[PDB]
Amino acid sequence: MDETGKELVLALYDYQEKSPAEVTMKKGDILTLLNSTNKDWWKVEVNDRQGFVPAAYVKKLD
Repeated sequence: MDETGKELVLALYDYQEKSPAEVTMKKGDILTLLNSTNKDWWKVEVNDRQGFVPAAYVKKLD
């Protein structure tokens, strides 16, 4: 209804993208979940950058 996926996830830990395919996120922020069907790298949209983050770093608000 806005992008390919929502679900909402909560950043537990602060994450600095180590690659341009990753995203920089600060814990406490609520991100949009674009992909959670991947076992390792989830896709989230934060600020204006929608890329990958570690599944173990974000929590399901869903």
